[PDB]
Amino acid sequence: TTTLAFRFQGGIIVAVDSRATAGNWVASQTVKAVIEINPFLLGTMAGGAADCQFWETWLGSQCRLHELREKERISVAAASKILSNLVYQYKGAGLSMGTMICGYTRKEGPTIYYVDSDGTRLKGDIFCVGSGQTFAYGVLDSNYKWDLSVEDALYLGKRSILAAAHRDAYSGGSVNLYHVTEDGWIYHGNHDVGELFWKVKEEEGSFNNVIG
Amino acid sequence: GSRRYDSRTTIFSPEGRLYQVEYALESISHAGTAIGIMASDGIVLAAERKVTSTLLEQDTSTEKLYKLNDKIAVAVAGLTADAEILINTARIHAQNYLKTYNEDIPVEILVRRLSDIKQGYTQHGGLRPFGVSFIYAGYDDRYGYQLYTSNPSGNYTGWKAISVGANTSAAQTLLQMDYKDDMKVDDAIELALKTLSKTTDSSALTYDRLEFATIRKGANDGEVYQKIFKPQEIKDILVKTGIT
Amino acid sequence: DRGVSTFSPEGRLFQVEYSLEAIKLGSTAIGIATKEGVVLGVEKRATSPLLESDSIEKIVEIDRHIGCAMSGLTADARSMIEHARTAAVTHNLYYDEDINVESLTQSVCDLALRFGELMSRPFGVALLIAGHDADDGYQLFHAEPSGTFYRYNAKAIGSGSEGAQAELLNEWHSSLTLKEAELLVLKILKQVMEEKLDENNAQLSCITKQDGFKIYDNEKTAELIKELKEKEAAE
Amino acid sequence: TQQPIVTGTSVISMKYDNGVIIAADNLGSYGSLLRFNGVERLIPVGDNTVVGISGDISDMQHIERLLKDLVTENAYDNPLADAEEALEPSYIFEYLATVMYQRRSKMNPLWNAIIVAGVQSNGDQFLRYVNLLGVTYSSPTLATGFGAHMANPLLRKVVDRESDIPKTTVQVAEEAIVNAMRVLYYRDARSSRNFSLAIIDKNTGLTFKKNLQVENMKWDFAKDIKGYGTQK
Amino acid sequence: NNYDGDTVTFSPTGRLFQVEYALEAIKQGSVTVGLRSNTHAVLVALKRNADELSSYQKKIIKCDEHMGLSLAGLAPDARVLSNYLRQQCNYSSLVFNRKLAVERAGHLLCDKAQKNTQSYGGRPYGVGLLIIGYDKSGAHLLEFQPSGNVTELYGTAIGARSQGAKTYLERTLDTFIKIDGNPDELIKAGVEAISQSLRDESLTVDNLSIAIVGKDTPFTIYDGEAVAKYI
Amino acid sequence: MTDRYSFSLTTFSPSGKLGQIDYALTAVKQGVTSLGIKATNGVVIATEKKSSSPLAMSETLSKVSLLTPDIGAVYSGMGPDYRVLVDKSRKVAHTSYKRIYGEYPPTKLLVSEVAKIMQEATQSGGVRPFGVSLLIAGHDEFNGFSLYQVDPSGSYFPWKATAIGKGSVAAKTFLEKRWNDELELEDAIHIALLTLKESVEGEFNGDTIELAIIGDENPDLLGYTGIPTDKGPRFRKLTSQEINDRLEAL
Amino acid sequence: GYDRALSIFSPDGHIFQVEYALEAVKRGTCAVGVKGKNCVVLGCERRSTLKLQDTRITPSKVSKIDSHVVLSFSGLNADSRILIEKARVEAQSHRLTLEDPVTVEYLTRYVAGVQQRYTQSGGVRPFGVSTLIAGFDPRDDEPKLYQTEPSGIYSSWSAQTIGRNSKTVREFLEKNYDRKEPPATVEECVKLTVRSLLEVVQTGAKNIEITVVKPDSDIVALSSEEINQYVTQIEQEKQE
Amino acid sequence: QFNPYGDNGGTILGIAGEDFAVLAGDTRNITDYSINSRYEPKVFDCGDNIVMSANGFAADGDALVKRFKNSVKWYHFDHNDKKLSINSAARNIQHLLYGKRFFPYYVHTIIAGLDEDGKGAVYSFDPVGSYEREQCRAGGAAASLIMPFLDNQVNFKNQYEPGTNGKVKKPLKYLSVEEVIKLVRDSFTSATERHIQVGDGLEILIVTKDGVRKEFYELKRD
Ligand SMILES: [Mg+2]
Repeated sequence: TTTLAFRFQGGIIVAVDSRATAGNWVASQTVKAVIEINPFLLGTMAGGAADCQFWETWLGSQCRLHELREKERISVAAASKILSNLVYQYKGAGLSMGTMICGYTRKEGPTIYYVDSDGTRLKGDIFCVGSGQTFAYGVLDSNYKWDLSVEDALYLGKRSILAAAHRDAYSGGSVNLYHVTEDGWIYHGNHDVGELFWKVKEEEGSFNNVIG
Repeated sequence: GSRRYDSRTTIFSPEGRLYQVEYALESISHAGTAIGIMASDGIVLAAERKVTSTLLEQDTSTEKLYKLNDKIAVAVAGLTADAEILINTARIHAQNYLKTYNEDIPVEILVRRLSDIKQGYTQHGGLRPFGVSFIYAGYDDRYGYQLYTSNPSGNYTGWKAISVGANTSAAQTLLQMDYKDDMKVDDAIELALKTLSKTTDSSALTYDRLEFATIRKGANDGEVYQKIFKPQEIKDILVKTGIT
Repeated sequence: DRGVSTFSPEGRLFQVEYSLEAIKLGSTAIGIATKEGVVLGVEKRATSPLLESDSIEKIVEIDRHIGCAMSGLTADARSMIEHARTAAVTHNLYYDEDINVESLTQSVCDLALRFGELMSRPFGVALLIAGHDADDGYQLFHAEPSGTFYRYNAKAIGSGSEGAQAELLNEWHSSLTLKEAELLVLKILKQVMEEKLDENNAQLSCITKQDGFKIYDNEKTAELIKELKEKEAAE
Repeated sequence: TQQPIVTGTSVISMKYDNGVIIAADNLGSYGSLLRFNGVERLIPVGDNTVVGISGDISDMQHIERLLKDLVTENAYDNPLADAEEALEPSYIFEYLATVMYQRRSKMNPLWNAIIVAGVQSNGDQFLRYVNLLGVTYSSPTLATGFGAHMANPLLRKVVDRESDIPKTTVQVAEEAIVNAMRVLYYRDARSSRNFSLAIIDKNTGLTFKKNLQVENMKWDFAKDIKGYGTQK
Repeated sequence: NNYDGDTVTFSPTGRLFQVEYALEAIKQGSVTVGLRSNTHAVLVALKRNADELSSYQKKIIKCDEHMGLSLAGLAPDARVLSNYLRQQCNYSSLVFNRKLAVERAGHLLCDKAQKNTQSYGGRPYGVGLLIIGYDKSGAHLLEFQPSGNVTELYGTAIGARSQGAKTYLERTLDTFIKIDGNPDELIKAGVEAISQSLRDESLTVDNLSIAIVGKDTPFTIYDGEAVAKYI
Repeated sequence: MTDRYSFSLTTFSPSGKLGQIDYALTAVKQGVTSLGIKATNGVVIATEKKSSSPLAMSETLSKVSLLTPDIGAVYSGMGPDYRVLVDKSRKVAHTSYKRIYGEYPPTKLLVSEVAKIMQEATQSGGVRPFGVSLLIAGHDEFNGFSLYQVDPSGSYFPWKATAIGKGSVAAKTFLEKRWNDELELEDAIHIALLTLKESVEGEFNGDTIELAIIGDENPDLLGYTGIPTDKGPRFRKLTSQEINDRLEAL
Repeated sequence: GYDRALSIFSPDGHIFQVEYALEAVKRGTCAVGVKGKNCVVLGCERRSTLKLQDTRITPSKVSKIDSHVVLSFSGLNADSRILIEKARVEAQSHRLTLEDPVTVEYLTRYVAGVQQRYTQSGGVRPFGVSTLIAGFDPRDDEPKLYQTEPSGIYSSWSAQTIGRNSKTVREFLEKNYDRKEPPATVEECVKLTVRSLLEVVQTGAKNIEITVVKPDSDIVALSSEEINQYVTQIEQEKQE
Repeated sequence: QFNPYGDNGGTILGIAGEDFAVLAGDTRNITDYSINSRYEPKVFDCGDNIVMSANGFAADGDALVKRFKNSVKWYHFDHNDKKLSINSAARNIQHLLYGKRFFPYYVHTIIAGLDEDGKGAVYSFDPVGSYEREQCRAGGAAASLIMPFLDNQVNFKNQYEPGTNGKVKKPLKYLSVEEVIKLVRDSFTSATERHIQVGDGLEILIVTKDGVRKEFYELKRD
């Protein structure tokens, strides 16, 4: 698994792979590593599939109850903290979670919180989580700018997952792209890594080590 | 079942009064008068023991004045047994605070805590309230010398001079007449004894019918001393002030 | 004294019957169900002109597809609303779907008789629960402190209820439009209210399949009041 | 969590055309010590069910009491306790299976392997297995422990599938069971010669045979066996 | 009088007035009829509406595939008791792979209602129930009273004006018990029975509620146009 | 079941009276007279053994009880209430003191614990106050000899000498005339016997009078030798013969 | 535990314990709240039956729940402390979990919820307290003023009074407070609040307390002399 | 030490068609190297046109199916006999599984049926409740033998159109129920040859708008 999320001028880009493994055995190539908490909030899946799915679905229920009671959209700060405080209660029991809670509100602007099963809650501009995180970070760090266009930002996130999918054995399958705006997230399609790799190789001139 | 025998101690009257609190206050009005007077250089606590006997061992007796810690003392008016329950709780609270913060408990925080306990008995539990009114005499480095009172309702207020127990109306009028802001402890000692001497239901005010205490910075330098007066020392101050 | 869960010689629970009397003193709330949606309307009844009337919240959202209006001791409704909201959201969490309006109403009514010597007394408030689901379409329920709930084509609760219900008896038919229902609630509210009805002392709301539950703006309601006045002067 | 102390070995069983047969030896082992020689491990429940139990004997005696209590409880306020509302093999099994799985789920199992053999109200044969893990399964033949490895292969030669059941008589089934018990006596070091056998038939009912012995044993060929290779 | 303040108090003649007042709530309730043959058991219930805009209060509740009841009195109490029956039916199936006998279901309801009549703080149930079911001993009909008394019957009725239907069933006893293998005729007899308890109002399409259970018939409830056939 | 009396049975009346406490004091007033006198070198507590029947063995009924080796107690009022209070008092002397400090509590603090128990029966749910007044005599190293009275309310007062129960008013007047601060223990016993004779109707002897003292340490009653610091109990119950000997010099 | 249902319905549909709790509020000293264009002012009556009081240490009538919200009350003083403590704890709990201070409406809704709970819980009596809760929502300049009462109902007010003779001061406010143009400055708002209390108070000496709350956690209590200047100016205009 | 878990072997397979769905599983039950039963049903009709199988530790599998069937029953009681949709059943099973997150049901659960638009649906669960809607999913012992085959023959992975040489993929044409059953039978026939825990019998449950149908096929018994 490889998941990333970064803040930029046009909001947040979220990009993930689609592979799930049980040892060396590739269990799935079609897993959804982005959990659609609600129309405005996204969460990434890393570590425990069930733990992430279950509690981020639960998080959406808590966010919905909040806006019913307070008649106002929940902040990313408050939403992330509900999840982090929950998993902190279970600390030591064996939950496995590494997630980015991503949202775009009026008061905050585009916001990302890295939330983790040992209780960590970090606000940040760029996060990368998973077995292929180091590969994605390399492409991200060298090409990231705040003034990226939505088009170029989407490509950067796609290209960074591809970098991980190539080198990391446990990452691959397909790339899912999301763009988070103030009015909600927008899905930018599923991209098979097999087809994407050759396309990127030719158009970009990268991966000269690989024969195609 | 059991409902039949329930007096319902925590209900409002049609007028919005708490029956049991009001009746507990009626009980307290028959207790020996306790007076507290705050001066610039200390606090005085004076209190009348109720119709005593010659065979009562006075020097080992304590029914009115109690030490909560080295900085805070209380004068009691009402059921002595009820008071000792609360006093022990207050002593524990003061020590809990000292253990937690490594500083002596501020007077008001102690007073609020005890008053909140009293309040609870008027709102829930179905138990009778504590038939006790306290005068708190204490010192801390924030507000300096402080006098408070609390009653069975759990309401508390701050005072320059105050009385509880019997004849508080008469006592408060006398204090209001002769009290001044620039007053000193030695003057306050005299006022307290003179007020008791006039309001007492006894024929004459003597040493064996009194409990007396002072909280002074008359402790060598930058510290506070509590002085629970001995029977002979009460006898001397009665002669000094010209009452006997 | 006597038990809180005591039966009268007629076979009724004293406390439940007494809570019904408290509801009769409450401000009027009216609901009308149509095939285009369910309308909910309430009398705000501010005790003083200095009271900011938009803070009077007697119509409340339970979920996107379920709304609720109250009459009686409105403070008692808060925990009922909390439970309803929790039940609606919890069912969505467990079943990845909307909860049926009846099932929501039943869940609220389960709280009603949980009193004794649990809470110390019944609720002193009645609820009009309106909503939509795919199985039974647009629905309006009347949830009482007895634990009983009836489905209604139209229903009025509160102080002007029996006068309003008689009026709803004559006016309701199975072909009512949403617009017709809105005016009808306004008309009957105006009839039973002490003060003169306007956009500040009365509130409208509706639930439709498309847009879900919506509380009407004072500007939107003001237009419907003006439309009502003209059509009554039209004959 | 525990360890079995006093234990019973194989329980074997099979279906035949009109009912079921079940059998188990009368030994209570204490490790390698053949401590108790008169232990009944087949426990009848009514006239239509026999529960065969292997593994820990203290837990067997507990289960025996549960079944006895079950019969008492079923008779309470039950005018048809000896007729339409009598205990069925399927009721008795499901109860035990519930208890076994609950006990393993509390990490405090009944250290047993159980086979419930019987005939239902409609005459249908009942034969189902349950163990300390709460694992259940049914088959034309069922056996626990060593019986699973040695008896099943023999019993499956008689009834290999469901369609072989109507073709199998009670004489053939009993013969196969008795032979299997002999084979287990030859080869299981925690077995005894003495055993019990029960037949539950839809026509002739419950026939419970005690104090049976393994007979017709072959040992004579042992005299010719000398040394371990080269000895003459 | 002085002995009706709670359920824990006998009167001087040995009566329990709170239980009797709970019994009174049933008499105020709408009429419901129960009857059975040797193959089937039928419930017929007259549903009551609040007014012309309101729905008709449901009277029949399914407890299992082979068992269910009709109610008269406090509906929320019927929901509590029917929920308890659902659980007990379910416990029997899950633990013992056994359908709960109707007679045993009656015993459980009796005992549950009894505890509320001997303890302080609580109150008796304010509802009467007619339980029908088909088990291993054939068709059954039970009558539950919140006093705890449960009775097995061929036929009965509870609610307001139930005496008319009960007398009719007492006359028809020999006829309707013989209606075997004919569900429609057994329901007809039940619809004719409940008709003896009607005044001013008659059986309409949203007024009538019928339930049936039998040999090869799961407990099913008929409402709306499904009962027009019997009007 | 469950104790459903979680509410106070003692409450303030409009006049500020706690009825149940007043009524408990009335029960004490009906009780047999008991008294206590403090001397310079000891304390004496005494009461009448009002035998309910002559067939009853009044020696088996102990009105004067040892609480600790240096503390004793006597009562007036309801005997059964006293008996259970003695059980509680003995236990609380261990649980709230001896098991903490490795020594027996001083008289005033044990009295304080007994007083607390009696106060709680005046406020706690579903109970009535204790229908007894106690007189507790004792000695401890730092306070010396002392005598305390404990009432149903939980209030306690230290006395030089006092009496409670039936003829307390007359007995207290008798004690006021005789008591001084120079009394030896034998003088206090003599005065105790004189005072007690006035309130007794029938037989007045060692078999009808129960008397104990808090005085010198009794190494003969310790039960072991070898530890110098352990010198024995100061509580000693006088025998029937010891009382009769002092009734001749009466 | 003590479980007795003290708050119950009567035949006429009234809960007398809740209604008698309102009678305790009627007895309490008068409290008044007035919101201007950019401020809220809380005025409180101090009964002058108690002199020889130490005003430094005596519990003040207006209490800060947080740095941006204040609470005043009429009714039982001891009861109010329990509500104030709970409100203060909840305010910090909200900051801890939501990472944002409470809105004035939220804090009001919480306190009102506590009050309601005590009207249908076994073994407890209702609070003999009505409250005025005032302040500004975080990063908001719109003044907020809410009222609660023993029953647990709450609502927003342009201006409101509670306690003894509150009928009289509400009469004053209803004719003197214009909604189209609220007190534009702190001065005007304080003046109108002091004027409203002068209808009821007696002497304008130490009997009137005034607390001004402005946006962004700007809360200050006026002193005797500052208030005395308002008292002086009001009556000098009145002599005409 | 007591081990509360066991392995009863078995292999299951769920395939979602255009307007149908199949859930197949072998009928063999084992422990270690012994056969417990040659016919012990593993795929169950749970009502509301839903079929289910919980493969792995059979005691946990039986418990879960039993609890889900019970959940279907109570869903009808609580929600006016409303039909439990396949997506709603899936979410419900997640909560059943996650309820034992710290003492899991040691099973791989698959359910099959039709969604609310009448299209074929399969849902796949891990032991602790994580789930996903899938087109094709094998579970159990021989899952690694079957899934690669299905990628190739159902999704036409690595297959390209002749002449184009890798430029044009083989188009994903819809499969009939008859075509799917052929792939299921061949999957289990192959799995039976190469996996010792697979064999004896194959029971397939087919789900359409008309209801649930069963088909049984023999497998090698060695
Ligand atoms: Mg094989």
